[PDB]
Amino acid sequence: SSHKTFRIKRFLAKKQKQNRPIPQWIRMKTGNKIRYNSKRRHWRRTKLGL
Amino acid sequence: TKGTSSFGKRRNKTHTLCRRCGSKAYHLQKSTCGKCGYPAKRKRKYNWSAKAKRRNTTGTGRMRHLKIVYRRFRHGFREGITPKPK
Amino acid sequence: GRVIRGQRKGAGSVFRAHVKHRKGAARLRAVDFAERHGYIKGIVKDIIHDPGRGAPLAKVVFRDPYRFKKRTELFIAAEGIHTGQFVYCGKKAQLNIGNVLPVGTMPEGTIVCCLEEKPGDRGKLARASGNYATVISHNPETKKTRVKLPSGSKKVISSANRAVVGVVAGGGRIDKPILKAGRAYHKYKAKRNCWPRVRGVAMNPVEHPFGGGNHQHIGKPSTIRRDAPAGRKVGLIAARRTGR
Amino acid sequence: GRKRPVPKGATYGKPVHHGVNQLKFARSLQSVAEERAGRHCGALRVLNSYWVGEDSTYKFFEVILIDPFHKAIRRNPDTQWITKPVHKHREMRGLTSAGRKSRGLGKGHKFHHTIGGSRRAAWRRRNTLQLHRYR
Amino acid sequence: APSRNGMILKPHFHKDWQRRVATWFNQPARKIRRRKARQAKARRIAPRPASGP
RNA sequence: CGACUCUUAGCGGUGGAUCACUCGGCUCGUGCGUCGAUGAAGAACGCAGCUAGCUGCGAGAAUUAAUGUGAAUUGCAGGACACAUUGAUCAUCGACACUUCGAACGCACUUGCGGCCCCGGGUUCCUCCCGGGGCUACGCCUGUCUGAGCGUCGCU
RNA sequence: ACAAAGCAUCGCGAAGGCCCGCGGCGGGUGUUGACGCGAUGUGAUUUCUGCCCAGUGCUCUGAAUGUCAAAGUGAAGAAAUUCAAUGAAGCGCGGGUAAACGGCGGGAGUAACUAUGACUCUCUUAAGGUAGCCAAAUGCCUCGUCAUCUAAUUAGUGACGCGCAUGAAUGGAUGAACGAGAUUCCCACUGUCCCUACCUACUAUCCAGCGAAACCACAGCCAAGGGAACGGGCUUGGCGGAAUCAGCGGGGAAAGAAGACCCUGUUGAGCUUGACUCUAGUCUGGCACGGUGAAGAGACAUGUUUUUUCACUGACCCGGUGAGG
RNA sequence: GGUGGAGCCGCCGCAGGUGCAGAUCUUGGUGGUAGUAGCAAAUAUUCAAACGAGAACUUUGAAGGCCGAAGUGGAGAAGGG
RNA sequence: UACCCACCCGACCCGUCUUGAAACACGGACCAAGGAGUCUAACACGUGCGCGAGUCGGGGGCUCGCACGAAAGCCGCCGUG
RNA sequence: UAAGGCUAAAUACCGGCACGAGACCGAUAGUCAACAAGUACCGUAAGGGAAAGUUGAAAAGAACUUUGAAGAGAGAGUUCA
RNA sequence: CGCGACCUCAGAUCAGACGUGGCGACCCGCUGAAUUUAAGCAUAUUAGUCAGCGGAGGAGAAGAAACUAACCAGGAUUCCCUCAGUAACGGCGAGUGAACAGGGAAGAGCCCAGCGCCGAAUCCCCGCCCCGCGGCGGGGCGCGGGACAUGUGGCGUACGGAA
Ligand SMILES: [Mg+2]
Ligand SMILES: [Mg+2]
Ligand SMILES: [Mg+2]
Ligand SMILES: [Mg+2]
Ligand SMILES: [Mg+2]
Ligand SMILES: [Mg+2]
Ligand SMILES: [Mg+2]
Ligand SMILES: [Mg+2]
Ligand SMILES: [Mg+2]
Ligand SMILES: [Mg+2]
Ligand SMILES: [Mg+2]
Ligand SMILES: [Mg+2]
Ligand SMILES: [Mg+2]
Ligand SMILES: [Mg+2]
Ligand SMILES: [Mg+2]
Ligand SMILES: [Mg+2]
Ligand SMILES: [Mg+2]
Ligand SMILES: [Mg+2]
Ligand SMILES: [Mg+2]
Ligand SMILES: [Mg+2]
Ligand SMILES: [Mg+2]
Ligand SMILES: [Mg+2]
Ligand SMILES: [Mg+2]
Ligand SMILES: [Mg+2]
Ligand SMILES: [Mg+2]
Ligand SMILES: [Mg+2]
Ligand SMILES: [Mg+2]
Ligand SMILES: [Mg+2]
Ligand SMILES: [Mg+2]
Ligand SMILES: [Mg+2]
Ligand SMILES: [Mg+2]
Ligand SMILES: [Mg+2]
Ligand SMILES: [Mg+2]
Ligand SMILES: [Mg+2]
Ligand SMILES: [Mg+2]
Ligand SMILES: [Mg+2]
Ligand SMILES: [Mg+2]
Ligand SMILES: [Mg+2]
Ligand SMILES: [Mg+2]
Ligand SMILES: [Mg+2]
Ligand SMILES: [Mg+2]
Ligand SMILES: [Mg+2]
Ligand SMILES: [Mg+2]
Ligand SMILES: [Mg+2]
Ligand SMILES: [Mg+2]
Ligand SMILES: [Mg+2]
Ligand SMILES: [Mg+2]
Ligand SMILES: [Mg+2]
Ligand SMILES: [Zn+2]
Repeated sequence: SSHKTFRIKRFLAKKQKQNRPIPQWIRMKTGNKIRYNSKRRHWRRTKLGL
Repeated sequence: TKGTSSFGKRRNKTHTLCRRCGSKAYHLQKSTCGKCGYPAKRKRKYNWSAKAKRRNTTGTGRMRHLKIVYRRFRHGFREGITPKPK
Repeated sequence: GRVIRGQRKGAGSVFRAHVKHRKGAARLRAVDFAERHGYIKGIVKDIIHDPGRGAPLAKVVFRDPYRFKKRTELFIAAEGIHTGQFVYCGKKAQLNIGNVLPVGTMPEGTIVCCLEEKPGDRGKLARASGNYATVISHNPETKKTRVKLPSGSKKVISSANRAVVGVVAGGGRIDKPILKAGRAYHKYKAKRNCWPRVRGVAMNPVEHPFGGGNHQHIGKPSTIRRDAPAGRKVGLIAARRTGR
Repeated sequence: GRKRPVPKGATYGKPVHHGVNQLKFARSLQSVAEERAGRHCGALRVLNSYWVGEDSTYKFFEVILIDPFHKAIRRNPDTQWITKPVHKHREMRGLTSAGRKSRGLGKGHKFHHTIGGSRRAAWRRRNTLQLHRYR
Repeated sequence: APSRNGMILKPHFHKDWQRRVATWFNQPARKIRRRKARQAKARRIAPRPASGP
C-alpha cells in the first residue's frame, strides 16, 4: 500500500517469514512424514488473507 | 458490463482485521465486527450454526490458563506449600 | 406488494432536508422586560439570503440588557427593511415597517407578518416570501384578536403574541415561469429530494395503487377516504369537490 | 399488556397466530419490576417486592434487595442462604414470590402440568419413549 | 391406507420421538450404584435398622 | 512374412482396486464434576545453535525453581557436566514468572493523546525535557468526608 | 416509453396535513408556515376543454323515529338469568362534485328524375358524442370509394365519412425548432443488382515445436417391404477392396438444455379485486387515571338519576429562556 | 502352475450396514475423438559478435522500424505485498 | 469344455415406461470401488416352544472388583399390575 | 389454611476432566479430521471446507567404474527380496 | 441572618467489598414459527417443539398441603413400574390425551412476620494486645465510631404457643 498502519505492517512481517522452505536436516529426524513445506504462498496466486 | 468489467473497479475494502476476533470481518462503515460483534460486550455465538460454533470454543485455542486449572484440581487445589525438601 | 414512494418520505435518510448551507432558523427574539413592558432597540446588519427560502433574512443586532454583550438574531425581513435601519421591538414600539409589536396594540387592518400562533413561540405564521396577515378586530377582555392568514382563513389569537409589521420581502417569486427542467432540479437541490415526480399510472401495480394496465389509465376513483390506510391514501385526499 | 413486535401487522403465517394487538404477557408486572431491579444491581440479590401506588399508565412496585457479602448477612444464619451461589438472580429464573406464580405450580387437581419439577420438565417426562433395556 | 379388517391404531409418533428417546443401558449399572449406597449407609450407622425407622 | 486391424496369450507400462495390517474414530458404561477484574475463553506478535509447519511456551520465553527419577539428549553439531554428582534427561508440579489485544478498565483505536502521584538524569522542583515505578473504566453495597434544599422544624 | 417546464385539481392554520416506528412525552417533511408542505392527474406554445351526479367513489354545521354493542340503566326470578326502555360512529335517507372513476343509443314517413333527405313522427336514457379529426399507430367487412404519384402500386400523399370500435386534461385539434424515432417519393451516387472479375493483408494449407474440447449403446453404402404406421442393423434385392489428405454441409430425426408452448398435479409463486378468513392502522363509545367550585334543567319519585352550561388549576398537556424582574 | 510375504478356512448354530450393468447414480481412473481444433487483434524485422554442452527467442554492437509527448515516456493514489 | 481360425444354419441393443420398442422413444464412452425395503413401536394372522384357568414380566430387591458380567442365579417379591 | 422463607437423598447429563469396554468401522468405511485438519483453499462477509496412512527388520537408502550439458542410463554393490 | 437537629438528595481516584464476560450436554424463566399431517384447507396438527433471549449449578427445579379423597380413609417433593393410549379434547376427524389409588427407589424436616414478652437483651466497622493465620477467625480490652425505637436479639409460629 506504501501508506501502511503498524498492525498491517506486522501482519506482512509474519507472513513474509513463514514463506521460506524446510531446513534440509529436518528430513533426517527419526519419525518424519514431511517432505516439502506445502504451506507456502506466492503473491500472484493466493493473495493474502486481505 | 456487470461482470469482468465491474469486477475491475474494486479497490476499496469494506472489512478489515477485528481486534477481538482476529478475523478479517470488521465492518469499517458500520464499526461492528460481524463475526463476534465487536463493540457489543457479548460474543456473537449462535445455537444456529453448530459448525461455526465448534470453530472457536473452549479448547480450540491455547487454554493457557484453564489447562492448568484442570491440573490443580486433579491434585487438590492446594497452594502456599512446597514438597518436602532434600 | 411494495412500499410506495410517499410511504418512504417518513423514514427520511434520503427524503431528508438538505440543510448544510442554511443560515439558521428564522426566529423572533424571545421575550423579557424589553418586550413585555418597554421598547428595546436594535440595528440591521445585513440582508443575507438563505438557500431553500424565497424570503431574505436579516441579521439584526440588539444588545442584551442584562450582560455586556451583543445578541444577534435572524428576522424574516419585511419588504422595505434596509441595512442600517433601526428596528424597535416590544410593547411600547411605534407602528412602522419592521418594528415588532404585540398584535393587541396595533389597530385593525394593520398588515403584519412573521406572526406567532401562541405567545412566545418566536414567529410562526405568514412568513413565506410575499405573504402577510391582516389584523381584523380586537376583543379587549378575554385578550383575544381575530387575524386573517394568507390562506384566507380567519383565526382567533391571544392578544399577547407578537408580529413584525409589513409584508415579507421577495413578493412575486411565483410570477416568473421556471421555464426549463434545469431550473427546477437546480431549485430543489437546495430543499430536499422531491423531484422529478413520477406519476403513479406509469408504475407497476406493486409500487403504486394507480398502476398496471394495458393502457395507462387509473382504474378506480381517484378520490379516497380520509380514513384510509397509508399506501392507499393517494390521489385526491378527502376531496370535497373535484373540478375547476 | 403486550404488543407482538412484528414490523407491521405483518405476522406471517396462518391466521391463528395472526394476532398482534390484544395479547398479554405470561409473567406478571411485579415480576418485571423485580427483574429490572436485580438486573441493574448485579451485586445485590432480589428478595421480595410489594405494591405502593399506581397510575393509568404506571404501576409502582418496590423491591427489597440484599447485599450478599456484607458481614451483617454473612455471619447471621437464616440469611446466609442468600450468599450461596445457588441464589444468584432469583428473579431471572422465576424464584421470588411473584415470579413463581407465573410458573403455575402448587399441589392438587389444579396443578397437573408442572407435576414434575416445572412446566417444562412436566412434559419432558411425558413425551419420552421409555425404551427399556429388556422390553 | 387400511386393508381388510385390522384395528384403528392411533400410535403416538407424530410429534418428535427420536430426539427424546431414553435408553436404559444404565439399568444394570444403576442396580449397582444403589447397592453400594444401600450398603454404605448401613455400615455408616452400624447398630441401627438398615431398613430405616 | 509387406502395413494397418482384430482376437488371444508372454512380458513391459498406466493406474491404483483387492488383500493384510492400524498410536484413529464411533457406541456404551464408570468416577469426577474443575472458568473470570488477584484479570477468563478467544485472538495477535514473539521465543530453538542450525527451525518453516504442528506442538510447547511468554522478553526468565522449545521453559523457571522444586520433588521424584536416576544416565542421557540425538538430524547434525555443540557442549557442560566429574553419571560418588538436585545428577543428564523425562514425569510430576505445590515455589516464581504472565508480551499485546480481549468483560479490557485514564480517552480513543491512528496505535494517538492524556492527567495525577512518586524515583533516577535534567532540575538542585525550575518547569520543561528525558528515563523509571503507582494510580486514573462503568454499576452498586456498607461505612467516611464535603456539601445542597422558601423540606420539617428547633434555637436565636 | 419516462422525465420535463406548463396547466390543473386535492388535503392542511401545527393536539395540522402526509408520513415513519415495536416502544417512548419517538422520529421525517421541519434550520419549515399556504408565493409553504404533502397528494394526484395531464404534458411546451397556439386554439379549445361539449353534454351526463343514474352507477361506483369522495364529500357535506346535512335528517340519523330506519337499524346498532360494550357498558350503562329498568323489570321478573331464588340465581345463573331472562325480558325492557335507549341508540355512536358507520351504515340507511337527503344535498354537492366529472381537470373523480367513468358514460355519451334504436326506429318510419316525407322535397318535381332516381337517390338523398332540410322537415315531421314514435321509443328509450343519466346524457344520448357537440368543436373538431379519420380507412390515422384507432376501420371488422378491406387490395373502402375517388384523385394523384407509376409502363404497372394491397405501398405513399390528398379528399370522401352511419366512424366493427375516433373525439375533448382517460385531453381534442394544430406545429416552428429538434430526433442514432416510423414510413413514402425524387435528385445525386454507387459491385445492391444484370454478372461477376481481379489485387492486397491475415488465415486456413504443409513443416518444427507445443497441444485441447463437445460428443460416444454398438456403430456407420442404398431401394422396397413390413415394423411404434419415415431403419444403420431386420426380410428381399442392389452390392462391398486396405490406410488416408483437402473440402463439404444431404443424412446421423447430430450436439447444446429432464421443452419456455399445451394439458395434468387437489405443486407453487408474482400481481388484482365485488373471492373466503383475517389482520396493522384509523373513526366512534365505554371504563380507568379524572379533581375543585358554580349555577340551572329535565326524568322518576313524593330522595335518586340524567346531568346540560359557565367557570378553577393541583394532576395532565404544549410554548419559551442561560428558567432574570 | 506362478507371485506374494502373514495369517486363514471346513462343519453345527447365532448376527448382519450381505451379492450390482443401469439410477443425466457418487468418487477415482482411462480411452476414442487426436497428434486433431488450435498457438491469426495493434504494420518489422536483419547482420555480426559474445556467452555458452545447446541460440530464430539472451546480451553487446550495427541497420531498419513503430509508440510520437490526450505516449509504449517520467512520477503518485487505492490496491498489491 | 476353455485359446485362435474356418465354415453351414440361426441371429437387430441392453435397461425402462408401455395396448405395442431393434426403434426416427429416453438412460448407457469404458473400468474399478461405493450404492437402495432398514430399525423402533403398535396391531393382525400363521408357525415353534414353556406352562396351562392361569401365565408372566417389569420395575425393584437379594448375590461383585465383571475377566468372561454391565451376564447367570435367586426373591410370601409372582401379582401391586 | 393460601397472599412470606429455607432443605439433603434417590433424579438428568451428545459440554469438560479422567478412565473402562465392544457379536462396531476398518483408509471412498469410521467424526469434516488415523497425516502440519477445522489445516490448505474459496467467498467482501455471514460462512463454505478438502484431498492425503503402509520401503525394509536394519537405511544396510546404491560407494565405485562408465556414458551423457544434465535428467537418465550400463556395470557394480546392498539385501531373504 | 446566623448557628443546630432531622428528612430528602448530591459529589468524591475517599476506607473496604462486589457485579459484568466465557461455557453451555443436562437445568430454570420468557419468546415462539413454518415445512408437515388432515390426501384441498382456514380450526386443529407439527407444538410450547426449531431458532431467538435471558439465567444458573455440580446437579438444577420442586418440597413440608389453602393436597388427596369419599375409604374401616390416606399424608412434603423427585424418579421408576403401573394406571393406559384409559377419563376427557377434537371441521368429535387427523389426531391429541392426564391424573387418583397400588408397588418400589429414596426417605428429614423446618424457619419467619405478626400477637406478645423481655432496660436493644442486638449488629456492623474502627484502635490496642493474646492465640490463629495458603478457605481471616476466635479471646479480651477500649465514652473509638455507626446502624436500630419508622424496630435489631432471646423464647415462639399454628403439629399448637406463651404465661
Ligand atoms: Mg491477480
Ligand atoms: Mg411500465
Ligand atoms: Mg396494490
Ligand atoms: Mg425403602
Ligand atoms: Mg498384450
Ligand atoms: Mg500387468
Ligand atoms: Mg486413494
Ligand atoms: Mg435546609
Ligand atoms: Mg385528472
Ligand atoms: Mg370534459
Ligand atoms: Mg354520484
Ligand atoms: Mg361528429
Ligand atoms: Mg392530418
Ligand atoms: Mg415503391
Ligand atoms: Mg389517407
Ligand atoms: Mg485442417
Ligand atoms: Mg434436424
Ligand atoms: Mg386429482
Ligand atoms: Mg398460493
Ligand atoms: Mg368480502
Ligand atoms: Mg511385514
Ligand atoms: Mg457389519
Ligand atoms: Mg460392488
Ligand atoms: Mg500510427
Ligand atoms: Mg518507472
Ligand atoms: Mg403410446
Ligand atoms: Mg420409427
Ligand atoms: Mg421420460
Ligand atoms: Mg408456604
Ligand atoms: Mg485414501
Ligand atoms: Mg485400501
Ligand atoms: Mg475419511
Ligand atoms: Mg500404498
Ligand atoms: Mg493401498
Ligand atoms: Mg519379494
Ligand atoms: Mg453470566
Ligand atoms: Mg395437507
Ligand atoms: Mg399430499
Ligand atoms: Mg398444500
Ligand atoms: Mg393451524
Ligand atoms: Mg402448542
Ligand atoms: Mg432453543
Ligand atoms: Mg435448590
Ligand atoms: Mg426452593
Ligand atoms: Mg403424592
Ligand atoms: Mg390395558
Ligand atoms: Mg398438544
Ligand atoms: Mg420482635
Ligand atoms: Zn470480531
